[PDB]
Amino acid sequence: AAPTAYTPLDVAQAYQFPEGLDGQGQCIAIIELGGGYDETSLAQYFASLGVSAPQVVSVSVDGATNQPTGDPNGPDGEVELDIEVAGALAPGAKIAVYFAPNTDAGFLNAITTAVHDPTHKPSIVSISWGGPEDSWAPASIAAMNRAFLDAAALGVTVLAAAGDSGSTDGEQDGLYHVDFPAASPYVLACGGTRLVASAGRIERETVWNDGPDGGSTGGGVSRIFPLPSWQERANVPPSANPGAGSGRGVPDVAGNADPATGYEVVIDGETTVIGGTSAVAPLFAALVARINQKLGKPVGYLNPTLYQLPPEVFHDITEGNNDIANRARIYQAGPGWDPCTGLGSPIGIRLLQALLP
Amino acid sequence: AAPTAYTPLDVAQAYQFPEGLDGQGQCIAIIELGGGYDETSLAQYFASLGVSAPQVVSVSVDGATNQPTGDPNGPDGEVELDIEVAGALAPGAKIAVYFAPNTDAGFLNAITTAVHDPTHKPSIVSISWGGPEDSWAPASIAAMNRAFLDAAALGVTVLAAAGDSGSTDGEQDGLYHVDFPAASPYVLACGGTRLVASAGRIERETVWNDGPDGGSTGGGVSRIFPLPSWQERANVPPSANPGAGSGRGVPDVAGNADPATGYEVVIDGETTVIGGTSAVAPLFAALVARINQKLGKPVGYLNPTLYQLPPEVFHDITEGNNDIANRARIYQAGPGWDPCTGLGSPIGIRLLQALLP
Ligand SMILES: [Ca+2]
Ligand SMILES: [Ca+2]
Repeated sequence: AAPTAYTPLDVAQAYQFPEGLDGQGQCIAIIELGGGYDETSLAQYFASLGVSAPQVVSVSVDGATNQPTGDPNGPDGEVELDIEVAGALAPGAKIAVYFAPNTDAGFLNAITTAVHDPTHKPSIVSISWGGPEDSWAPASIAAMNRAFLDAAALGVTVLAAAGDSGSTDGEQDGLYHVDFPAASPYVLACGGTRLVASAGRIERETVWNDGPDGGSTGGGVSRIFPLPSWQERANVPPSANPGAGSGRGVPDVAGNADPATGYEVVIDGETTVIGGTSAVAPLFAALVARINQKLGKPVGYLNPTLYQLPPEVFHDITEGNNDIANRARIYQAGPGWDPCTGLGSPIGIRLLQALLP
Repeated sequence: AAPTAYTPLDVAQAYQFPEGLDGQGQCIAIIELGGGYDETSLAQYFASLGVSAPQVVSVSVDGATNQPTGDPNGPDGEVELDIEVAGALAPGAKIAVYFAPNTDAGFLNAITTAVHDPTHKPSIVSISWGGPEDSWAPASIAAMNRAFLDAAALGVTVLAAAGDSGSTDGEQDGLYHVDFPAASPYVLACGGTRLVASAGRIERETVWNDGPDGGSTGGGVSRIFPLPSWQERANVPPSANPGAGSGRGVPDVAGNADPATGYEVVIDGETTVIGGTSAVAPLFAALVARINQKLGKPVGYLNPTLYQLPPEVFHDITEGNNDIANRARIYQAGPGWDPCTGLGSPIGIRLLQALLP
């Protein structure tokens, strides 16, 4: 019950990230709609972990720029968490941070700008911003989903945090909701767990659920995207919302997100702990950068492949639920894919081995 | 009964430290967060014991310096005890004393400065400062623990006193607590005993427990660090705190710490007796310096090896408990590893014999 924290290297070790690979030759794009980062925090942090610091550059979209507010509890926490987690684990990769206005067009423009960027040429895009899929204008959902389909066609992996307010995703309208962009079938949706691990083993990994006050992983069944062909054997349940419905199941994978077993980071000069699914997209972006480095070619769109890989590639989470609204336990983890943690946490070395011919 | 005192050489003889070795060629780093030493007490002391005085140098971390307050009952007692015990027993070693501000960053920076020091190049770091593991900010525990993981990877042994306020570690919150850094699985946690010995034999060795007013050795079960793989056969009991979880057992080894059978030292020119687990980390740091001298390479991280060594390498403490809060005898010593004294007191020559191929 005592709160703990890990450096990103400890979590990568627990998930058996492949050794001897650092993302050299890869560029990870990170999307930001507010805040900024300062070089002092990044340099202190990377030095503290003993890793050669990755090059980090900012890209302005629609007039937005890298502008830290200086408040460790503000958006700088998101920006610096993203860079510190991805950068500490794929320090050989180049990191390009795209800043855009916090509008639907700005979010879309940041994604399309990164995906098609001929200067930075990212092979991976990490996204830790989002909102309930049914709170978005339908036109915006369509445009962003098409941008993600385009990234898949181009061989660019797009990862997105699944949410921090459980199965209701922050809405109090008597229904369950999944977050977008995680709900897009073209995005690798990243859920969250409470991880108890040491260098040699995972002692326990359960659904992240700290109640209404502490947050919980997003997850559920989309009301907008049909169940994908490649997800039809995952046993995604019907939606818990009356009238139910078959839909794309969220998330696809999951990793440590509980702030109570969180990430030690340096935000605006302050050493602290941050969690949330915001950390999981950059964590797995670094894993993908390592895998791409070894393969010599980008894995791009991974979802169809992940769902047909052998079970041994994942650590199945089976205990917990992501309900923070009521006592119904919607949804619950269980054997195999579930709407709290998807396929579970990847075992890095096994995922790499499964992707090599 | 009657209070006694030993010179450090008498304790080393009781524990059969290997003869003919003095740590020549080694450097022992000693971390300090306050106080200071004066050459007069040190020169007087080493000369008085007939050992060639080791070179002792101070290193300033974050602007902190060697600043004795002159009060023999103040922090100078800690600084001078550490140097006098380690230096008297490994006089051939060079001693580097790192002074840092008494803050979480200062403690961390002293440790990383010493571990990575290209000028002093210590192979051993002795720490006699600490606090309840759950009283520390989780981010600081994570940073500190990773610094100790780094030291293990680099072949640097890190030893820490387990505490002087029994199984509750100075807290009055109805819970039992272990001290950090001793709780880190990467640190050799040093507990305390009451030793009745002469040059040729140990007549009695029991858990150090002089009640609330006299102090008692720290020890117990971590609420933060899982039970290490190498410690799973030690029979660490479930924690006495509610939930009765499994966790890293403290301490790993133990040595004389009872002030009533304490160490005769000279603090700020005053010849006196000082005990506590503060003395045990420097005592065993000197043992490790002698062993490193003989092996020709540093033993570095010792914990995994210690727990699989033959039982004859240790003197098993089986009598006593470290409870100074109530009558429950939590925790209690017994055959084999226990949460008061760990594997017991090392038998120097046997430990050295076991480490040579
Ligand atoms: Ca599952
Ligand atoms: Ca024992």
